[PDB]
Amino acid sequence: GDGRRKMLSYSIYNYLAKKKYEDKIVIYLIEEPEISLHRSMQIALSKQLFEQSTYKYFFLSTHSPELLYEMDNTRLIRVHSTEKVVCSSHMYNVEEAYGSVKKKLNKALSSALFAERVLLIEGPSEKILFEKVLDEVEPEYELNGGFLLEVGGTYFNHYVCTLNDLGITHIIKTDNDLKSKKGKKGVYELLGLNRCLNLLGRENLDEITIDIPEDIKGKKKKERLNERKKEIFKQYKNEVGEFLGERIYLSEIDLENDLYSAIGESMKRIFENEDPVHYLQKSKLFNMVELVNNLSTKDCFDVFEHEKFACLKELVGSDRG
Amino acid sequence: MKFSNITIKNFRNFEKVNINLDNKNVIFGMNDIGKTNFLYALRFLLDKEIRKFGFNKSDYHKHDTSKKIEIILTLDLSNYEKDEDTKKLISVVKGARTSANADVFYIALESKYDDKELYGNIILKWGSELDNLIDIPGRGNINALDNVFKVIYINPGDGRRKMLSYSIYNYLAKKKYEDKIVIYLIEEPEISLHRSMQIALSKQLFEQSTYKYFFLSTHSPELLYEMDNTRLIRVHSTEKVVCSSHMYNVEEAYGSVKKKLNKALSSALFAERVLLIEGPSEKILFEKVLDEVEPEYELNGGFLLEVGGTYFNHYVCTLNDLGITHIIKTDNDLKSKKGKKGVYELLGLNRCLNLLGRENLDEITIDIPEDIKGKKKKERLNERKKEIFKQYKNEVGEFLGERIYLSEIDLENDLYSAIGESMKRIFENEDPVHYLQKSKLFNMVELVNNLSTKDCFDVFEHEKFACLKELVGSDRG
Amino acid sequence: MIEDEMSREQIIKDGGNILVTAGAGSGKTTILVSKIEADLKENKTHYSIAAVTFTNKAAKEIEGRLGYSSRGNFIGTNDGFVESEIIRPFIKDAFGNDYPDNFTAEYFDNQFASYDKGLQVLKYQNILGTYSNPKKNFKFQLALDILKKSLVARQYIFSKYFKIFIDEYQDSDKDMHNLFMYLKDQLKIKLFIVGDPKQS
Ligand SMILES: Nc1ncnc2c1ncn2[C@@H]1O[C@H](COP(=O)(O)OP(=O)(O)OP(=O)(O)O)[C@@H](O)[C@H]1O
Ligand SMILES: [Mg+2]
Ligand SMILES: [Mg+2]
Repeated sequence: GDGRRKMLSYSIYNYLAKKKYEDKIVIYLIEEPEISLHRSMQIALSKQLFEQSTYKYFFLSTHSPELLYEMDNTRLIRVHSTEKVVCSSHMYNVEEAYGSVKKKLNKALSSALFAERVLLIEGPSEKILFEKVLDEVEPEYELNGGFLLEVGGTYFNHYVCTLNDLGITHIIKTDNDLKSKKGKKGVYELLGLNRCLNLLGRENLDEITIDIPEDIKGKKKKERLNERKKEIFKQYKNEVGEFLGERIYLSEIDLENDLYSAIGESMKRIFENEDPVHYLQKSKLFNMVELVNNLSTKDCFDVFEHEKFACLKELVGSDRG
Repeated sequence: MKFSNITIKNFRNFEKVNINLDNKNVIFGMNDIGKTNFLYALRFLLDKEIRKFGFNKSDYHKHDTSKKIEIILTLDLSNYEKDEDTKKLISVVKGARTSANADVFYIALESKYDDKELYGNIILKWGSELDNLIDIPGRGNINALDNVFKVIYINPGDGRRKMLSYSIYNYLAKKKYEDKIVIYLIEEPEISLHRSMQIALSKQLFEQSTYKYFFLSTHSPELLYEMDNTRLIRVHSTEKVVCSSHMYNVEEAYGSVKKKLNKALSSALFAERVLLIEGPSEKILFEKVLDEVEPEYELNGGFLLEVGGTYFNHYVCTLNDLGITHIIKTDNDLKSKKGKKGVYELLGLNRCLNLLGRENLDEITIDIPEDIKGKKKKERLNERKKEIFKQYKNEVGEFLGERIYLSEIDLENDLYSAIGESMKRIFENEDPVHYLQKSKLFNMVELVNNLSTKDCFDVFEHEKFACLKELVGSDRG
Repeated sequence: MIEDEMSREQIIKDGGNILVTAGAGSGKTTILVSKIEADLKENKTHYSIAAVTFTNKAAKEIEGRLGYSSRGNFIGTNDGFVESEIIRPFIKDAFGNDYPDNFTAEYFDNQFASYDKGLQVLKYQNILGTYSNPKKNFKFQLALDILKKSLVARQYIFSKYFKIFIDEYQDSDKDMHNLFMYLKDQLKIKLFIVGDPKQS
């Protein structure tokens, strides 16, 4: 048959390299090892290729994202598809702080290494909304080398340094958050602004505090936190402009307030409430599916040619000039 | 008009295998299991260049050469009007059709070994009944089956030459074979192909009308990103060769989320045991626990599938018709209705009851004082979820018998039931559950940064996390 | 250029029913084989044509003028076309398995002139006779009866046969005209009829 003959031939070559060539320096040159191979055998070959010490020196050409699931301490070379043949090199390492989330990062980055323009989103609600909008506007976005990459609970530097060293265009759409500290009441740290300032090459900002009355909670406490986020986004305006020059797109409050700025009369029509923003934020997965089941054409274009959604126009690549 | 069935008896690794078919068939499976021996059964039936050499000793089941090789194909033929291919079949056959059985057709292949000339002669037949199959008439090297079907077999600088050769094969099928029924047999088209070209081949193969009939064998999940109106065939890796079939369709209710479902399910079709979870927080926690306990789980055929904002029926029907083990871990939720205050619906219990084969329950109504909000409202809702989980106990037991695992309140309360001393140690609060539930994507990373060995085992051998022991597959018996 | 090429564009590129008011003979065979080779040139699908004559000498002369065709085009007499295309593949599907498949036309002994005694001597003696009236056709009436009876015969001659080219219509019976009208009106087959100016 196939496959097991190829995996037999790998063990024949590794047995001949272990036995006959103890006195020599062995370099493997592997040309496309995913051919006629199951993906579980690709993950097994990836674990043997990056974890074991029997492949000390190799050069690997591949087309498969599932065979880069175990990558660490390697050198990634990308050949660019431009008019001049440019090779870009990156020394890929995974840090000791990221060792508990290593497999998630390697699967997500290993699918994204074979792209040209990568949009970095937070969770699956952005994936549902942007897949509906990019299905209705430009449905061949992934044929042309676009990618959607959900990066949750991380500080963006690993993905941006790996894609920036390889010549792959990274776009980040995010929002500024006020995370409450553990063991402390009333003191909120600026999460999204420190993530974007850490991407720009700055230090982390100081922990701000805001005081509320104790009976004031519920929807009113979220409105006080929203106007506090609006005052932070107003006062740090020249940092937001140089985030915007470096393809970092910070929202004022959330994604939902930008969507209410774009398609908010349709959101009042669908949800039939006076607060369509709060109703989607009560349950984010089920109400985004309920919203994208009821949008159509000329709502997705209202999302796409809005000024708060220029990350999608960067991802497609259509320019006026 | 339409393929319906193929029955393969006493061939190379098929003893008696019956497969329901359609147009646009996609077959998948493991290595050395018989994917390309399925396509050689179609080459020996319908292509003359394979059929002219006969059968060897090695084409018989377990080198026996005393049984008869029999390959029978069933055609549907129910639409005589408006389809030109039914007229293309009916104008050649002329004498074995019956008006009482005018909406079925059979093309059969028989072979008995000689064991003097050392040769297996192939005799082809058609008919409209399974008894009285007359021989296909022919003169010389040409019979009348070759006047109907034309079989194009595709098997692969590089890359751009193969996509040129696809256009050469489609140009020759558009120009020279207008009067014939064309069947494509494609054997692994992901070889030396970039993944954008695989998505482009998937879109051309499933959306355009230039591939009316094909049989596709593949190993690549990116070439099933656009699958719709197809027949999925899985060859099982057991001690007996079993082929399962599913008629894959995407509903009109799921048409706005079709690409997300197709990417998530197309990665999950190449597995053996699939766990269905809700979001990425379960993915982060289960990837940390399965990294610490059984780190070769995806080598052995396990898969973590995040499904969100759906009703579980599409994935369970596709994985259950293909013979793939599906495990669902979920939690019961009280979703608030739009335009109505105080009336909730029982969302996780309705999802499990819709999976089991029942109807949705009635909308419950719980009322609260208006000043009582914040953390006390969530405690009243958790006590209402506990009363729902206590009163529907015999439904929860038969969810548990069908590998559905419904939580009492949430994942986080089960995690506090397992490792909650360590959750008190890490978060240093009196409420470790609520601090985890404030920012879910950042405190789960903060939690799994600080766990180690014997906390992941306390997650793993707990009785509220038997879905992980189902996903790995380790049994005491 | 001008009216000669315009008249050739009219008389070559037709697609409908053809009825030419021309005499018997006088070069009709050359324009018939020119129409047959123009219809074989102009067709690109899987359909096939039929040619019906009376004598075997004109049939082998037409087979000499065409040569070889691999499209399944039938050229022959009317009794051979009815016997090999209508009667023999569909008698077992129309009237059951009691009637024989193979049969020979021997009309030198039986002179029976009724339909009921004809059907009981195909049932019992398994041979066919001829009528005492010479303006009769038992085989064409049997072909019309089993084309009215069978569904798959109508499906086969709707799927295969496209046009029928008829020669020597001046000496014909009304049953052949009834069967050709039954092929014309329902199953959509064009007709090419040559004839006579007056009497002859
Ligand atoms: N005559 C025979 N008798 C018994 N077993 C046979 C015979 N011919 C083939 N086989 C078996 O059938 C299998 C042939 O593998 P095959 O190439 O069909 O698999 P596959 O699923 O297409 O593989 P891959 O995924 O690696 O491309 C082997 O297990 C072989 O032992
Ligand atoms: Mg194979
Ligand atoms: Mg190459």
